[PDB]
Amino acid sequence: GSMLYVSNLPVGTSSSAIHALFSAYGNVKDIWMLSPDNSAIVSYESLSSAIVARDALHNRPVFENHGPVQVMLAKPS
Amino acid sequence: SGGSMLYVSNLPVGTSSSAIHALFSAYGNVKDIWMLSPDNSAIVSYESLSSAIVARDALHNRPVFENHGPVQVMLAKPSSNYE
Repeated sequence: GSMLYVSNLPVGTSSSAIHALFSAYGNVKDIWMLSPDNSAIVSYESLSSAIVARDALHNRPVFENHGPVQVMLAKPS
Repeated sequence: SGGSMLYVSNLPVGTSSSAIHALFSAYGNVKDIWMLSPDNSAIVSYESLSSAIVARDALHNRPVFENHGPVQVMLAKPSSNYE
């Protein structure tokens, strides 16, 4: 699989909202939210999905009233 | 599925994943490590919540590396699973 760290979300963003956003690019297996819900760890089934989602969403303001979201690839070891 | 995630930030520049395992293995069985290079951050997983809490308490806001300011460790909430 692959994994992403997503930050600069609006405070209070729901895991459901993250799932909907990231499900367009792959099969989301798990989401961990970080308090106060302005960042999240997103796990995908396929290696390719994190790369495609990052290309789609990184540095874009996908939420109203808020700046661009940051999407970082989590490099496994 | 399941398990606890720590988001670790303000690592010294050039900190490797092997160094991170060494540091976090003091508090339990590290399950996985991901590096957020080129940023000085990482993600550390433990299967046990109590290991993650103890690690977070021991390391958050602690200058654990020489000649470097305090490392940050944030425990994520329990995950949602979609499988």
